[PDB]
Amino acid sequence: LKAPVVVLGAGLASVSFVAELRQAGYQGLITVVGDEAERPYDRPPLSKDFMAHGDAEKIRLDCKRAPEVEWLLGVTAQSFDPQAHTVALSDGRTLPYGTLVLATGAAPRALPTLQGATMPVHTLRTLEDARRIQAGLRPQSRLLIVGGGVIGLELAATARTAGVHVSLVETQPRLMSRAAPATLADFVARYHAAQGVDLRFERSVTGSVDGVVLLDDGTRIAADMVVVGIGVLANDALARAAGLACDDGIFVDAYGRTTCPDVYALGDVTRQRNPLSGRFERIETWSNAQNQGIAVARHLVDPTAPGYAELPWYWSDQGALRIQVAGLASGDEEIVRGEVSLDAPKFTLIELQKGRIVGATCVNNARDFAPLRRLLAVGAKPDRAALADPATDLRKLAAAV
Amino acid sequence: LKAPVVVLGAGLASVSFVAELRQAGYQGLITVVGDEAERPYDRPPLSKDFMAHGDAEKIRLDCKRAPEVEWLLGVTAQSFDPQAHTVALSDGRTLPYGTLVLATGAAPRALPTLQGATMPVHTLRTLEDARRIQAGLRPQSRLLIVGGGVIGLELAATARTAGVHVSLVETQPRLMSRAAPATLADFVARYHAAQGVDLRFERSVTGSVDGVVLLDDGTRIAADMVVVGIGVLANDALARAAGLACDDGIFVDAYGRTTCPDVYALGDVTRQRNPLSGRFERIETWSNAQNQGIAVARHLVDPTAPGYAELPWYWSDQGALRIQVAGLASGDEEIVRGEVSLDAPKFTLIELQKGRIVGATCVNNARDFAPLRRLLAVGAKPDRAALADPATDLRKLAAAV
Ligand SMILES: Cc1cc2nc3c(=O)[nH]c(=O)nc-3n(C[C@H](O)[C@H](O)[C@H](O)COP(=O)(O)OP(=O)(O)OC[C@H]3O[C@@H](n4cnc5c(N)ncnc54)[C@H](O)[C@@H]3O)c2cc1C
Ligand SMILES: Cc1cc2nc3c(=O)[nH]c(=O)nc-3n(C[C@H](O)[C@H](O)[C@H](O)COP(=O)(O)OP(=O)(O)OC[C@H]3O[C@@H](n4cnc5c(N)ncnc54)[C@H](O)[C@@H]3O)c2cc1C
Repeated sequence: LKAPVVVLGAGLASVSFVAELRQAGYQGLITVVGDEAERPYDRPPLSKDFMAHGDAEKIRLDCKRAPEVEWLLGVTAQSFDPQAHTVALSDGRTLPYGTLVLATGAAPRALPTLQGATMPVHTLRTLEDARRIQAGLRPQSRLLIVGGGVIGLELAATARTAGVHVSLVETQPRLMSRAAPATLADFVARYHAAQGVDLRFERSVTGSVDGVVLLDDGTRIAADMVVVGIGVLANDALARAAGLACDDGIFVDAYGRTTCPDVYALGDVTRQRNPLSGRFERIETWSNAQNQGIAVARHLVDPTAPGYAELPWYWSDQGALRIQVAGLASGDEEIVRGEVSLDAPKFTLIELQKGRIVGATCVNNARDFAPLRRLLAVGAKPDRAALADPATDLRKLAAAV
Repeated sequence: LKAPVVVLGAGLASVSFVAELRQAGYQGLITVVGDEAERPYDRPPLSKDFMAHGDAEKIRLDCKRAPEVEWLLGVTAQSFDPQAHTVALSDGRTLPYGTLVLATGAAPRALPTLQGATMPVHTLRTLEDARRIQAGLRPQSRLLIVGGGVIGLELAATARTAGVHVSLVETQPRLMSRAAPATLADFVARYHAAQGVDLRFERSVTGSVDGVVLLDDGTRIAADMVVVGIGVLANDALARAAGLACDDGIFVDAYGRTTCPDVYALGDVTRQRNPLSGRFERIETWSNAQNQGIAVARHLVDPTAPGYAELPWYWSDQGALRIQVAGLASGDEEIVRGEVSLDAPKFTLIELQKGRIVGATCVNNARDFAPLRRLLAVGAKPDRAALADPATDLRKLAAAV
């Protein structure tokens, strides 16, 4: 930890990192460069309460645990020279650094087939995006969502509540193909279908002509607006240009170190080890952005602290469904607690591999999720009969370990 | 480049690296730790002339361009402490380092289904392996090879020349699935089949009982010996334990830097950017081991030197077939020069992507390979008609650029 600290990006990962630096006891200079001209804010409300209600002052990140930080908002870092230890800014200034931290996140993938479209086509990542989409979410208007990931599905629910007609096109045979158990994805499709979402599986966009979207089965979908949510790509251009190892994401170890000395990276921009799978992965979760930012800061200030070690997990709020998912989507066995039903949805899934818990899902069952994450963290091997039995208290089981 | 230099592993990558350090002008200490108790040697002859003729003194690497190096042969590096800058050795000694270089290569993957086998099962990576296999390559004996990669196929040819009966089992529908054009792989299968190799495609080993190998189609193969060649796994255990980013291979940038300061890696142990695909890959080629070792050394001594930038390529000598392959296995177009025929095999393949050469293959046409690699390196876009036309001289075409 060499002063001064410069952080590129002013999202959740950055805010979490800088607050932890200060809390851990680092009092040297911190400067954060943020390309969006916005008070740092949280993104999940953009598909939900902000989309529905439009108050950005409800979604700002709390920066008060990060005192004495200069936030350069509306400024783009254009390059860094890792030999000179400088960052070149879009406003013509240069920042010196002792330690450089890349927290630049990821940007929505565009749809190459809609590149020359004339009808409104948006992605949903920023406050600017959300405002632009909202301005067109008229009751009885027709929205097409491309991509059946959590963001698209969150938007689908919000749009339906607002009285917007929703069609959704997914290239895969299922929704949430990235990190959701099949049982969950199947149920989620049944739910959205029941709420009026027109789901198209195993279809891809091939183009558009004058307010109509074209599919690879040779059919058409009319829409007033398309929102594209087919995933993100790491914002790793500065790292690539400066000679760091990256591949749609900057490779980091558990300390957040890149291949370039004095340069760290954290959050959505990173490709990191998933301890459960043992493989490198770009983890895109809110929990990772916060916790990885915190762990990297803690170890920078206190080198005796352990590296980042958390197992991945996320939530997704989709209308009546409060979904929580931890760990791996599958193992050699899935245990189901409760009925899987559209009538008052409430259930839990537990994924086991050789007797060990490797993943869990809770739908409208937050109470069970925390204990399951604890059991997951220690690689617990509980009695499978007990895991299935509705009389079992999971909090009691997690406490017994 | 901080002295002293310690290199772990004494294979081709290591030898190439240390020779380049000396040639580039570094005269500080160099110590190489090599777990095999063997004068450093080259591996390709192990499937060919060494297997056939058995003289290890024909296959030693020339270390004379690496004067004043202490080679600790028959010694295993057990751990390194990247804070203390020390390496712990199996003989009880500790080495200090200014710069640590991990050149530990990769080890054959074992077949989990043959783990408890009673019949002879070998892999082919080391001189010890090759000697052990040779001692059983009796004329008219029955060899089963698992895996249709270049090493297995090289061994298949050598065994057939020696009068050994050869069966080969491949899980994929084709041979050389890793980095060979389909046209090449198809031809290679026809060739080996014509030489008496019993090829089994889309079959996997499920086990063995008393000198018989069992397959997943529910059938049996009797063999006097099994040689397993289903790929390798990076020898990255020391890196993993020391906190470096790795995923079946140590992630490095074009300077050979790992995520740990003062620790570099090169050769088969590394996962690195393939500039053609733009993706990270563990490149397993002889050319990579040598050239990446050389490039990393050059840049350590002269930081103004460029990073490693070579495009991947390999050869494979399979009986009558002298195969050379560069770049990507496919593009949007393949051009074929010559007839593809078992009668005096001689042909060239050129892979193009949007008019640009992205790959080439030569079979018994070494003359054409060097020019094609030059055209590949610059991303040349030659006339497709000219590329097809047998009157075209490729050396003249590469010279014109
Ligand atoms: C609509 C939406 C809904 C979501 N809902 C959920 C959910 O239900 N569950 C869940 O787990 N996650 C949710 N996510 C939250 C998401 O997980 C977090 O926003 C993300 O993980 C935070 O990561 P980050 O801070 O690394 O990146 P970011 O939030 O992307 O921040 C990086 C910042 O750096 C900026 N930047 C990039 N390059 C430069 C440069 N060169 N110079 C200066 N600045 C630069 C970017 O523009 C950006 O502002 C949702 C996200 C969106 C967009
Ligand atoms: C049978 C065979 C045939 C081949 N034919 C071809 C071919 O036709 N075309 C082609 O391109 N390539 C061929 N290859 C050559 C291959 O490409 C090279 O041998 C390889 O790329 C060299 O890489 P390396 O030096 O990084 O690793 P290695 O050669 O594996 O050397 C690493 C050395 O480090 C040692 N080591 C590992 N851990 C430790 C430790 N902790 N302490 C001390 N030492 C350690 C290993 O035991 C090993 O001796 C063939 C290889 C084999 C085995």
